Amino acid sequence: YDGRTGEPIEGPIVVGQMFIMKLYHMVEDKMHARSTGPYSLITQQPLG
Amino acid sequence: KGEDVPEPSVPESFRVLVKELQALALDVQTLDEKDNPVDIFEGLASKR
Amino acid sequence: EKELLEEMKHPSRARRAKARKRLEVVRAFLDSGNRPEWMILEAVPVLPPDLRP
DNA sequence: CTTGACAAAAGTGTTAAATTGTGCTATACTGGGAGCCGTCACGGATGC
DNA sequence: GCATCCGTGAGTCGAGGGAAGCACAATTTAACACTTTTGTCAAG
Repeated sequence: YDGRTGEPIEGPIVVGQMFIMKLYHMVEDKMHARSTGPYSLITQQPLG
Repeated sequence: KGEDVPEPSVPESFRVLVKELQALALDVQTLDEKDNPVDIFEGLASKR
Repeated sequence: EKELLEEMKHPSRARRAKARKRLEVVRAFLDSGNRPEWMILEAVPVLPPDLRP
């Protein structure tokens, strides 16, 4: 059934129990932003 | 200050490139429409 | 350059190719205004220390 | 807007002390050592 | 005709990665009493 409408899904749906792992790759450790910051010694370009 | 950013200038990486090429004993010179040298170092590397 | 031009009329193809290569180098040096002996360093330039910090 | 001192922060000579640069040591000694293949494969150029 | 030499081989990101003395002469530095100038405070 559809929780938003209460009407059923027009076709039967494969529903079961499956084992799912939460991987080490998280957006918390991957989101990054910068306006200004450190610069390189020689080229004076921003670091990485 | 709420203004528009100014027109940019020569990158520092190009200045580093020119200085390294000079260190290789290569006379790299930036010229103008009339083939006269143009100082991209703001007079900071010209011996008086 | 004059000798290379004169040798450029040799019937042999390899001789003309060698003359052409040597003459291209000579023409480059003549037109550029560079001197050949400038290819040997008497004073070695030293990079500014901030580029070699 | 001024002198009329004066505590003090700064500048000025010498000196004793670390700190640093240089020479010298006399039995005889006399040509290095780390190398070491999945050697990377493949075009482009020179040149014998 | 082959032999040899040389330059080339994707991008962004993170993650951790990080024979030696000894003596002696010069030289430099630290320190130290002294003259300063440099601020101040006092009234005129």
